Parts: sequence; C-alpha cells; structure tokens
Amino acid sequence: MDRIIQSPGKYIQGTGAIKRLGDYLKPLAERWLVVGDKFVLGFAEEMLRKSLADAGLAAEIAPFGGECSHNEINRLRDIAGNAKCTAVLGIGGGKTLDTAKALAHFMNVPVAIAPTIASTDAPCSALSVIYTDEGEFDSYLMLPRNPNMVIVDTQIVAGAPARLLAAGIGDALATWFEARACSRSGATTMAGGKCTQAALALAELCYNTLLEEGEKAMLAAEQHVVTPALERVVEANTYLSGVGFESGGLAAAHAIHNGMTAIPDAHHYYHGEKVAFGTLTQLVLENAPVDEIETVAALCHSVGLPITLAQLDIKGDIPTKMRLVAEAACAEGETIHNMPGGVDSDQVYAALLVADQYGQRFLQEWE
Amino acid sequence: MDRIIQSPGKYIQGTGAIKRLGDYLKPLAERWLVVGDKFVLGFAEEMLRKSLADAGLAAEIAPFGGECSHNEINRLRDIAGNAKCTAVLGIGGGKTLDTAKALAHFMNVPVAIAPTIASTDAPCSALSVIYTDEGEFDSYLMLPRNPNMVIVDTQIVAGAPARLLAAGIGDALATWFEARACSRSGATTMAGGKCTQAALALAELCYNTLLEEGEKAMLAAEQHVVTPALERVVEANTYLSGVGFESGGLAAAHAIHNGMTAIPDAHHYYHGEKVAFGTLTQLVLENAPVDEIETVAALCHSVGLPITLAQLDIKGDIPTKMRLVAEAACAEGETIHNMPGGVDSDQVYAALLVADQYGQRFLQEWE
Amino acid sequence: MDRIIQSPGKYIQGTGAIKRLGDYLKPLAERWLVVGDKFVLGFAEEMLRKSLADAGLAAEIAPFGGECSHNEINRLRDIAGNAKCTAVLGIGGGKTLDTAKALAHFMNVPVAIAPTIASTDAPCSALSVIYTDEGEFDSYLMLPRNPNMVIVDTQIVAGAPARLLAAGIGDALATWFEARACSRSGATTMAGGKCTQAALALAELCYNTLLEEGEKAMLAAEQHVVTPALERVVEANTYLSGVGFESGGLAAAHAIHNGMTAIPDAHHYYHGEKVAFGTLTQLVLENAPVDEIETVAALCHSVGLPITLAQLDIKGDIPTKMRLVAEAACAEGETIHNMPGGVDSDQVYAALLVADQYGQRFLQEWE
Amino acid sequence: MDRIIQSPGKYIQGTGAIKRLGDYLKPLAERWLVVGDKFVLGFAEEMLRKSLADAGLAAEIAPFGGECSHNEINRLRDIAGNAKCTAVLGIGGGKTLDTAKALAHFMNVPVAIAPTIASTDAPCSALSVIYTDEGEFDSYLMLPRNPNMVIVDTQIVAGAPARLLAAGIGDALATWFEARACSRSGATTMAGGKCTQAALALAELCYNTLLEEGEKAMLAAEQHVVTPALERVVEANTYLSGVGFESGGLAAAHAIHNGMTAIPDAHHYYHGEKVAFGTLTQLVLENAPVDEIETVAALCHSVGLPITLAQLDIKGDIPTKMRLVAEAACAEGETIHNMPGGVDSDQVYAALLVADQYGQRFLQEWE
Ligand SMILES: NC(=O)c1ccc[n+]([C@@H]2O[C@H](COP(=O)([O-])OP(=O)(O)OC[C@H]3O[C@@H](n4cnc5c(N)ncnc54)[C@H](O)[C@@H]3O)[C@@H](O)[C@H]2O)c1
Ligand SMILES: NC(=O)c1ccc[n+]([C@@H]2O[C@H](COP(=O)([O-])OP(=O)(O)OC[C@H]3O[C@@H](n4cnc5c(N)ncnc54)[C@H](O)[C@@H]3O)[C@@H](O)[C@H]2O)c1
Ligand SMILES: NC(=O)c1ccc[n+]([C@@H]2O[C@H](COP(=O)([O-])OP(=O)(O)OC[C@H]3O[C@@H](n4cnc5c(N)ncnc54)[C@H](O)[C@@H]3O)[C@@H](O)[C@H]2O)c1
Ligand SMILES: NC(=O)c1ccc[n+]([C@@H]2O[C@H](COP(=O)([O-])OP(=O)(O)OC[C@H]3O[C@@H](n4cnc5c(N)ncnc54)[C@H](O)[C@@H]3O)[C@@H](O)[C@H]2O)c1
Ligand SMILES: [Zn+2]
Ligand SMILES: [Zn+2]
Ligand SMILES: [Zn+2]
Ligand SMILES: [Zn+2]
Repeated sequence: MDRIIQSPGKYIQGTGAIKRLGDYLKPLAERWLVVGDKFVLGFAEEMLRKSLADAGLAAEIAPFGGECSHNEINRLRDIAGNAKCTAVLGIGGGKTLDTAKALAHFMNVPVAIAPTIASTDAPCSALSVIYTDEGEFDSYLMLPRNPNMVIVDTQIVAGAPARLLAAGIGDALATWFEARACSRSGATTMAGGKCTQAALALAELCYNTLLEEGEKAMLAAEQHVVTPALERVVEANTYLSGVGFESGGLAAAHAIHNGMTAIPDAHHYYHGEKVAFGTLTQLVLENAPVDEIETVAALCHSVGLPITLAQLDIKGDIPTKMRLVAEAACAEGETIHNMPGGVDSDQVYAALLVADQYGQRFLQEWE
Repeated sequence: MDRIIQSPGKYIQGTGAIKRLGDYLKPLAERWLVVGDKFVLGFAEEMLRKSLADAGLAAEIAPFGGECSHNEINRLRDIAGNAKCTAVLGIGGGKTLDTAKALAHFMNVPVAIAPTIASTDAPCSALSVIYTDEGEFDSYLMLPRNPNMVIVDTQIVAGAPARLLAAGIGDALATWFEARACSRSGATTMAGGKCTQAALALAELCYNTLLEEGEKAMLAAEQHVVTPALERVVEANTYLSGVGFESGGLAAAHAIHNGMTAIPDAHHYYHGEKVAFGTLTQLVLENAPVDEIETVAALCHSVGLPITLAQLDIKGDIPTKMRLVAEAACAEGETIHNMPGGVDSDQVYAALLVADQYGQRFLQEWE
Repeated sequence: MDRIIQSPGKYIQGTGAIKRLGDYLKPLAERWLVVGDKFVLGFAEEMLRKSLADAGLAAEIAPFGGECSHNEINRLRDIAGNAKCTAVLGIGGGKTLDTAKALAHFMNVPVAIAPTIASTDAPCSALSVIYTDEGEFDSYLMLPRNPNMVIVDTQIVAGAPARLLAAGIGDALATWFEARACSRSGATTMAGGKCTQAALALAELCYNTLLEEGEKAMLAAEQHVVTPALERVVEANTYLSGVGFESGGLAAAHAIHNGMTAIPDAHHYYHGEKVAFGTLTQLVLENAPVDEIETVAALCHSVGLPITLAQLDIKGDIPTKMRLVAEAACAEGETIHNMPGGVDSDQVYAALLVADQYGQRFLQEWE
Repeated sequence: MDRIIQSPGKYIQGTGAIKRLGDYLKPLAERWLVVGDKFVLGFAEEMLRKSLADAGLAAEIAPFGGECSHNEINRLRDIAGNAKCTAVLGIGGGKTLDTAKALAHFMNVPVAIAPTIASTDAPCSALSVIYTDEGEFDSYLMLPRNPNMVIVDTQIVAGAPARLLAAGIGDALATWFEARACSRSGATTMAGGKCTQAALALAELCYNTLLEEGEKAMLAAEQHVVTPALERVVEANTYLSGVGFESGGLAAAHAIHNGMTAIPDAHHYYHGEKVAFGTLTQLVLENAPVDEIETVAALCHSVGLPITLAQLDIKGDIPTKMRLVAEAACAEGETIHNMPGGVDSDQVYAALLVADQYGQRFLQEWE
C-alpha cells in the first residue's frame, strides 16, 4: 500500500513568537476565534490582542471551558458565529489545542495552534481526543487535515513549570521506538499508509535530540530561560514527535499508557509521564538490548520521568492492577498489535512486572 | 529570528496511486479542475476520470497550454468557473504543477498535485515560477501555503523516460549542500525563518538516499519497473528535496543554475541537469574536501548527470560565457550570498572553470 | 577580505632565560629602559643587571608604579630620556608588560617583554590596556606592531604562586573556543583580517595542550619546579593563546569577562579566572555537546578555576547581577557579536544562569 | 637550551592585496624604496605606485638587477639614500625578496616583503642567501630580525606560471619531515634554540595542507584563478613552510638540495623541485614506512614534481654524480647531521640511488 506522511502546513518556533502571531496569521484569515485557557489568557491575552490588532485582524477571545468535549465545541461555535469568525486560534496546552482543531473542523475553517507548553505531541496532529464534560474519554476524532500553522513561543514554554517540559520529553521518547516497531512489523500508520523514510528519520532524530539535549534543556527550564538546547527539545517534543507518531506509527508504549486508565492510581500524572514508563515496558516486551534499556532508563531518570510503578503512584495489589492494564492495553483495535510478531496480554503483563523490577534496580544502584 | 519548516499537508507515494486519487481527494472538495499536459492525459485521463467518478467527485478536464504564465492561469480560472470547480488538481511535470498551484491560489481553493515524473522538487513547494507565454522567465510567485496534498504514482514515474529521473537526482543532489551552507551562514530560508533541525535532517537524508539508492533506482527506471530503490529515490527527489530546499535553504548551486540563462548554450538540458553541475561548482567554491567532491562527481557520472561544461553543450568562448554566468549568479538578491563568508563574481568565475577541469579529469581517468 | 596573522618577532622560553637576556637583546639596541614591578626587581634586578652589563648594554632601572596609565607612561618616558634609552624591556606581569609596550610605542623604539608569570596572553599582543591611575579601565591602545621579543624564564614562572599559572590556563582555555566561533561566523580578528589556518591551528593546539598537560603542570607549579609539562603550558598560556586570540578572534568568553566589571563581586579574582567561567558560559550559549562542556568543566575543576558564580564570590541577587553582566557583555562593539547567528542580552543572561547551574551540579557530583 | 620561535611581524594574504599595500605600510614608514624585478614591475608598477601614493607614501622605484649580491645591495643603498628612503619594499620572487631583506638590514630600516610567486619559503625568514654577481653561491647572511610585514596578493600568484606554484609545494613538502627529524634528534634550529610546539604544529599543518589541497590548488593555478584551495597552499608554501623550516629545523632534504650544486645537471630546475627529490631521499634515509613514501611520491607526481634523477635531467654516470652529491651534502656544517643517529656520505649515496629506483618503479606502475 502507499507510503504517506502528513504535516502541519507551517511550523514556527522561537522566543517572543507570540508577538508575531498577527503577521503570521494574516495570510490565512482576518477574523479569529481565540480559544485559550483562563490561566494562559491571564498572562498572554494583552500581547495576543496587540499582535492581531496591529496586523489588522479581528480577535474574538473565548475562554476555554477546560475539556475537549462535544458540548464545548458547540458552545464555541455559537460564540464564533456571533463574531463572524473565519478561522480558529487555539492557545494553551493539549486540551485547548485539540478543542481548537475540532472546532475548526466543524466550522470548516483554518486553524492555528499556539502551544504554551511542550508537554505532548498533540499540537501537530490531525487528531482530537474527545472527552465527556466530566473528563471521561469519549472517542478519537480523526481530522481530514493537520493544522494550517503551529506557532511555539519558546519563551512562554520556558516560563512554564519545568515538570511539563519533562512530561513532553516522556511523550516524545516513545516516538522512535513505536515508529521503529511499526516499520519492523509493516504496520499501517495513522496517516493511513506505510511509513516514509522521512517520518522514520524525524522519529529517530527525535530520540537522539532528547539524548543529546534533554539534560541541558531541563537546566534551562528550571531557570525559566531559553537556550538552544531547550529550543531543540521543544522542536523534538512538538514537530518531530508529532509527525513521528502520526506518520511513523504507534505501538506498545501508547497502548500501555491507555491501559493505565483501567486503574485509578496514576490519575495525578501527566500523559507524557505515563508514556515514559510505557516506553520502558515496550523495550522489555521487544527484548531491547541491555545497553538500550539502560540508556532510556537513565534518560528518564535524568529529567525526572518515572521508571517504576510506584513513581506513578501505582502501589498495592500490583498483580491485579497490572492484569487490568495488560488486558486493556491489548483490547481490540489497540496499537499494541503493531508490534512485530504480535503480542497478547500475558506478554504485556510479564513486561510490566519486569520493567518495574528493572526500574527499581536502576533506582537502587543510583542510591 | 524564528525557525520555520513548511510542508504539503499530506504526501502520498506508491504504485498505482492514481487509481486511489478519488478517495484521497474526496475529504478536500467535490468539484475538481484537472490541469494536465496533453501527453499525460493521453495515457492517464481515463484512469483519472474513473477514480474521481467512482468517489462521487466532479472532474473538469482542462488540457494544459504548456507554460506557467499569467495568461494561462486566467484562461484556466475561466474554465474552472464555468464548471463551478471548488479545487484544483495538477497532473504532470513541473510547469503543469506550478500552474495548478498558482491557479488554486488565485481561486482561493485547495490544490492537489500529482507529479507524473520526479524531475524537480517543484511539487511540494509554496512557490510557482511564472513565465511569459514565449517561455522567458517572469517572476517567482511566493504562495501563502504549500499544496494540500501531493500524490506520486511511482508506476507512472517509472514508466517515464529514465533521463527525467536522473534529472530529478540532479535537482535533489543540491539539497544537502545548499541547506548545509545556509545553516553554516545563518541564512534565512524561503520559509521565512532560520532552519529547523527537521529540515536539515531531511536535507541530509536526501543526499544519503541518492548515494545509497541512485544507481539501483536507475536500473529500475531504465527497465520502467518499480523497486524499493526507485521508490526511495522518488521520495528523495520530491518530498525530501522539496522540504529540504524550501525550509533548509538555497545557496550557490541554484544561483549558478539561474546564471546559465545568461547564455543560450544549455537550452536543451533539464533544470536538474544544470543544478548538478551547479552543485559541483559550489563544492569547489566552498572548497569541499577532495573525497566529497569525488563522491559527488562519481554519483553524477553514475546516473548520467553532467560534470563538465561540454556535457551541458557549453562549448567555445568559455571565459566570456563563464563571466556572464558568474555575474548573473551574483546578481542582487541571488541565493549565492547565502554562502558562508560571502561570494563575488570573481570567486564564482574561478569555481566554474575549476569545477569544469575537475570533471574533465574525472571523465579522463574513467576513460 | 585578507587573512592576517601577527606575531612577536621572536619568542624565547626556558629555565634560566633571564641569565641570557643581554645576549638576546644586544642585536636590538644598546641602552635599555627596564620597567619592572618592585616585587620582581626584589629578586631579579641583580641577575638582570649582570646579564645586560656582561653583554655591554646600558640598563636604566625604573620601578613600575603598578598601573598601565597615561601618567605612568609619560613618567617613564621622562626617565628614559634622561638615560638616552633606545629600547624598552618590561619585566613582570600583565600590567608591567602592557606599560612597556605602550611606552616603547610612544618613544618609537623596540620593546622586549619578559613575563615573570604566565597568567594571561598579554605578553605577545599588539595591544595595551590603558587604565586610569585609580585603576578604572580607560581604553584599548592598539599598537602598530607586536613586541620585538618575548623572553619567558620558566624557572621564574615556576617559582611564582601556583594560582597564577592556573589563572593563565583559564585565559588560554578561551582561545580555541573564541577563535573557533570567529571562524564559524567569519568575524574579523584584531589582526584586522579573517583568520589564517596557522592561527586556528595554534588556537586548537593551545586547548589540546591544556587538556594533556594542565594537571601535570600544576603539580610542578605547586612544587615550584620546572618539568616539560609546565614548559608546554607556559608556551600555551603565552605564545599559543596570544597569537590565538589576536589572530584567531575573540567572542563571547571575553565579552562576558568584560561584563563582570558591571558588578563589584569578583574584584579579588584574576583576569584568567573570570575568563574561565566566561568560557563555560559561551559553551552553554553556543550549545556545545555535553561531553565538550563536561571536559572543559573538569579541566577547570582540576586546576582550581571557577565553574560557578559563587567561586568568583558572586553571591546574592543573582538575577539583577547577571542582567547587568549580560547587558554590558552585549554593549556596542563587544566581541560577543562575533558569535555565529548573533547574540542578545536575553540569550547571554540565560547562558549565565544555566552555566552556573551546570557548574553547581558538577561540583555536587564531585562531592 | 631555550626553545625559540621566530616570525615576520605581520603576514597578510588575499586577492588584490597589492591594492592595499599603501594602507598596510603606512604605520611602518613614509618613504619606501621599492626593489622589484623588471618583469613584475611590468605589470605591477602602476598599481603599486597608486596604492602608496593614495596613502600619502613616497615610493622610489628601483628595478632589481637579478642577483642577491653585495654589489647589488650597495647599488640599491645608494639609490635609497638619494631619495631619503626610510624603509624597503621587495616585490617579486626569492632573489628580489632576499635582496630587500639584506638591504633593509644594512640600512637599519623596516622591510616589507611582497611575494609575487609562492615558489619557496624565503619570504618570511630572517635569512638572505648572498650570491656573487655571476650567480655562484657566496654565503648565508643571517638577519637579526624577520621581515616586519609579508603581503601576498594571491591573484598575482595565481596569474604566475603554474610550475612555480608546484615548485613552492616541493619546498614546503620538506618542512614537516625536516622539522620532525630535528625534533627527534634534538637539533638546534636556525632560530637558535630547540623547537617549540608551535613550530612543529605549523610544520605538520604545512604537510597536511599540501596533501589535502595540493591537487585542487594546481587546478586553480593552471586556470590562473583563485580558489580557497589555492589560498591555503599559498599560506602553506609561505608562512607555514617559512616558520616551519626556520623554527622547526632543517635536515637531510635541504642538505641534499645543496649537494646537487656539485654537478651541473639540474641547473634548469627550481629550488623547490630539487628539494622535492631531496625529501624523497630523506625518507629512504630515515627508512620511512612504505605507505608514507608512497604518499609523498604520489603527491609529488600529482603536481608535477620530480621523483627520479632523470626528471631533474640528472642522466649518465649516476654513480660518480651521486657520490659528488652525497659528499657535498655531508660537508661540515651541513644540516644532514641533524638527522637522528647521524649520517655519513655512504648512507646518503645509498639513499640517493634507492630513492631514484623507488621513483622509477612508481612512474612505471603509473604507466
Ligand atoms: N490530538 C493528539 O494527537 C494528542 C496527543 C497527545 C495528547 N492529546 C490530548 O492532550 C490532553 C492533555 O494535554 P496536556 O498534557 O498538555 O494537558 P492540558 O491541556 O490539560 O494542560 C496542562 C496544564 O498546563 C497549565 N499551565 C501552567 N502554565 C502554563 C503555561 N505557560 N502554558 C500552558 N499551560 C500552562 C495549563 O493551564 C494546563 O492546566 C489530553 O486530553 C490528550 O488526550 C492529544
Ligand atoms: N515551484 C518550485 O519550487 C520549482 C522547483 C523546481 C522547478 N520549478 C519549475 O518547474 C519547470 C520545469 O519542470 P520540469 O523539469 O518537470 O519540465 P516540464 O514541466 O516542462 O515537463 C517535462 C516533460 O516531461 C514530459 N513527459 C514524458 N513522459 C512523461 C510522463 N510520464 N509524465 C510527465 N511528463 C512526461 C512532459 O510532457 C514534459 O514535456 C520549470 O518551469 C521550473 O521553474 C519550480
Ligand atoms: N594587552 C593584552 O593583550 C592583554 C591581555 C590580557 C590581559 N591584559 C591586561 O593585563 C593586566 C592583568 O595582568 P596580570 O593578571 O598578570 O596582573 P598584574 O600585571 O597586576 O600582576 C599580577 C601580580 O603577580 C605578582 N607576583 C608575585 N610573584 C610574581 C612573580 N614571580 N612574577 C611576576 N609577578 C609576581 C606581581 O607583582 C603582580 O602583583 C590587566 O590590566 C589586563 O587588562 C592585557
Ligand atoms: N632566505 C631564505 O630563507 C630562502 C629560502 C629559499 C630560497 N631562497 C633563495 O631564493 C632564490 C630563488 O628564489 P625563486 O625560486 O623564487 O627564483 P627567483 O627569485 O629568481 O624568481 C623566479 C622567476 O619568477 C619570474 N616570474 C614570472 N611571473 C612572475 C610573477 N607573477 N611573479 C614573480 N615572478 C614571476 C620572476 O621574474 C623570476 O624570474 C634563491 O636565491 C634561494 O637561495 C632563500
Ligand atoms: Zn502521547
Ligand atoms: Zn531546483
Ligand atoms: Zn584574556
Ligand atoms: Zn628550501
């Protein structure tokens, strides 16, 4: 079958990039619905309003309700119609950005995406994760188009909590290993085809960037300043990981992330933190060489990502809990079946327990 | 300043991909203006009509006049309006594809691009080269958006004259060296920013793919059959070279290509064939190591690309002609000024003569 | 533009070299004004007087006032005229040597330079740093000529405080990284041209000599004895670093050194000690690979150079202080603008905080 | 004993550098005696006169008599006195430059040196080779000072006969091997001390530059154009080879060059061409590894340097002739005694015959 790569039309990144939003957006449309979470608008609404106004654009500011839900999408569509908006700008974290993408899809208008953290690879994908209003997962809304533009102000990202950059490292860490597994098995990607050389190269570049720049970038993040190492990790967490997962493929790491919703234990932990441990588990499952698992565990440990169940607050009755996680990870349609040679719940259960023991030993030897 | 990468929204490649055009295009629009050159429609119009009709799409076939000109764009716009077309599909070589992109820009509608040869990196770029009707260069039309979709049927490409695949190798050969020069000098790219890591990786992947797959792919091309080596070179000539040049940067090789319009000698040679010799000249100009120039010259020689002036039919009064080429290559606004340390016409003139002598010696030692 | 390398006419180094001063100086001139600081004359005046007298030279001893100031230069010129001196010998540390060079320039006579410590790369350069009498910086006096001869008695150097050899290592450490940055950006050097291959080779030789010989040389320095390792480090701190900085280029490390005069905190620390931390900061700024920063930090740590702000006694209100340092480091005309891609104060501020955190972590892991 | 490196005060190189002579010379002196050979003044006198006049300098043009002789030095001194010249500029090849240096020494004034070919390492040294008027060698005049400035217009050099650049490659080829031999034996250099690390690094850089750039530079030379490869070889033939031989040491290669004046056969061959074969002979004498001799022989062959006696037109009665050469090469005071372990005429004779056979075999295998 065909080989396919998808991408946002234009990806932009640099310090102060919010100040240039208006000039970047003007070739696309004149009247913008701005979905932003209240915290982000707290510090960014004035700059954003100025950027668009100076470029001659209309801006209808719509504070985000917090959840990417069908009710919230229709609420924002009503608001957008009153202002005759012809495009959507989402500014914030993953839930805000998914909502903007879905809203623009249903209005059939361009979308611009301004991540104010680099915490997941959501910004670039042709995908919105729909939840109920209460926050329970609902469905994956596959979009016919990636976002028109993605604009990352790296100074805003650097000012955010450093834990959220580490979380993005965890999400991006899975990219190479899941795309490599899909290329080994010949699996179809979310772009709908087999993998291109381009996507595999960006996926592998993602991993090497994290290895080379992750620790340097976290020093900058903890000081809330921008260095080229932080710039490179933001690119890896956003563009490389986004194109990497969507056009290179998903496999065990993300099925294992999804499987942990079968227990309540890890509720306080971010998407990318659970994906980091899912990645360690995939490496056990595919029996990666010792040096490769050690390198990944050490990278995770160096930026604060969990390498044990207890670091995700998964404690007590581990056998019952890991059976729940393993069974949900292997549910019909899950991406774990993209692993070479197929995988069942018994193998995932085994990998979960062993990956946990590996991390415990690692933490012990680190004293 | 910001770092920026641009891309077509979706790039698709595989054998028989023309048969799936209708299903690929349906999420974008329902009524398609199809710009195709008469030779391509000669063999492809029936398959293309079937693909779109089976998917429930309207197709208004508009045979292409041959030149990407303002008169031709307005002619096609009139034809499209009569059929109430809501999108444009260009199918053919570079001139057809540039026309489709420019037409869709002026109609403000999506564009799909179906290269039937892999002869240049035109398909993916947010750029149309406008000519007069007589064929004289007119202007560069910079587009606000890359094409929505690019669809390469590799069986159609493999059936085309093999010389046109080699020409695409020549255009793609420049990608790594021009992007690397721009990254060394800190030059602004056509995407409007400094280079991303992603773009440099795709540019370098482009070069390595040509080295590893070029000769294997030409065997397939000469037999008019599809192998994975030909598939990889098509990707390199189209997606990698396209994103590579636009988001990684242009430099001396393409300024030297442009400079050869100052003489009539190379009129029978394709865009990518002149770019191959421009690349050898850039390597002399930047004083690349001997092994690197030899590798490039050998790659060019192995797929039939020119490594001497005479192989471009540039013969007689070489000093006067190369002074004309060097001066036009250094004209104000040319990309040769993206080279590290700056470059003037005396240095380009020197590099032209020396690159020519290098190629002559290479051909001699090859007997 | 032209490529230019400058050098003192003759550089001499070895144990007991002061005893041979007279024979080395005789081909240059017969009547010598000897500028020496009182401490150095305390131990060296008798040997120096004997060397010159035995060779048939006149010596007018002029104890140095301590500061390289315009008033001091004119005072010494008056003294020299009374004795009809036809050349100048400076013997001591950097302030003495700069004064001798400037004095000889204004008398229009040859100058010989005898460093009695290897604490900076001042001895070889065509530059004097002029201060007011109170010690405030005044101006850079660019000289039309490097010193005629430089004579380093390595036994006198080895007898000096070991901290002053480590300081020279810190000044010399910057040489490779600043010259490499200038060669990457194409910056003009203080020799007035672009860099030669010769200057880049001496700059890189400087760095490798410090890596290979620094710790061995400090053992000798602490014992106040001469070994070949100490001999090689003296050459690196004097000739290699001198030609390296002047003909290879200055960049961020020295602008950052200059920037710390915007705060009073580091007043007790030597020129080369501040340059060592400026070098670590430049490595953060140019995002050097982790292994390279670690190697530099470990080299600094092994000879006692500072790798944190607190080791320069910069403590308390770090954000305000580092903003002052960053702004002065980026003042108009500073060498930080020789860095590839340009640099502003926000980037320098970020690099300062991150380099400080890197050094703190290094010291912590070293326990 | 002390380690000593000597250098011209300022070395300048680039295309069109003759046009900037006046501004480069003005800080040194106002009234210049210009010694130039008639051929060079034929093309350069007008530019040179303009450069000095525009900078406000006086120029007394004195066409050179052709030989560096005591009679010629006194003739030029008389001419200089009539014009009250306060400095000397030599412009031309080695004989002109040696004369300018010696003249400035006897007038006790600064000297500037403008090589118009890069054929030997004469320009930078504190040495003039004095001949009788008939052209017989007379003596080595050791100078107390290297030239104040050396200015190489690389466009003038590139315009000269290409054979003269190859000759300079031959002279420069000896630099690394003779300096390395002197460093192995601990020999005293012409700077009067043991070798510095700086001088050994420049000597080795010289050799590697010839290996990497020699063939690329000869392509440029044959086209009479300037490329960066030609620029690097000019630096290697002039600055690197000059400092390399004088401060790194001479050994067998140059003693063997000197020894060939004992026969008339090689009279039509340039200094550097005889030094190339002397270098091959030294490699036999020191029993260099096979790969090293092959590399040197191949480098020589690739730029047209002789690797056999017959290529120096030394033919007929080879045993008698090589005994004459070997005996003169080993004369008292010759530099061949700087070779490790000492050398006598029987060993040199053996090396001459064997080096000749090696070159003959090399030429044969090359067909
Ligand atoms: N569509 C995709 O491809 C994709 C991929 C991965 C994840 N997702 C979805 O993204 C959601 C999680 O995204 P998330 O991890 O970013 O959580 P999130 O969107 O809820 O935001 C995280 C928090 O960061 C806060 N914060 C503090 N300082 C901030 C600052 N400077 N900038 C922005 N926010 C700041 C925000 O207010 C927010 O509470 C999930 O619903 C996930 O399903 C989608
Ligand atoms: N916009 C950009 O970024 C960009 C980049 C490079 C070149 N260009 C422009 O592209 C133009 C040249 O493009 P080109 O080299 O492809 O020439 P072209 O578009 O004129 O087509 C080359 C020929 O291939 C013929 N042919 C034979 N078999 C074919 C087959 N199976 N499929 C398709 N064609 C077949 C075509 O009819 C055509 O005559 C130039 O105008 C150039 O300026 C634009
Ligand atoms: N012109 C240039 O290129 C250049 C380069 C770097 C620094 N500088 C200037 O050099 C000055 C600092 O030079 P410095 O760091 O050598 O300080 P310094 O010249 O003041 O001397 C340092 C101290 O070492 C003392 N001491 C103890 N034992 C000694 C011994 N055996 N020999 C010599 N001194 C001994 C000296 O008396 C002196 O107090 C600054 O003014 C700086 O601007 C100039
Ligand atoms: N002092 C030292 O350290 C040292 C080192 C090596 C050689 N030497 C001496 O240098 C002398 C040989 O020097 P040489 O080989 O350069 O020969 P040379 O000085 O006689 O000049 C070579 C010829 O090049 C001609 N020519 C043609 N085009 C020219 C152009 N553009 N520019 C300059 N010249 C051009 C010149 O007129 C000249 O006839 C010998 O006397 C040698 O002893 C001295
Ligand atoms: Zn994820
Ligand atoms: Zn092209
Ligand atoms: Zn310094
Ligand atoms: Zn020589």
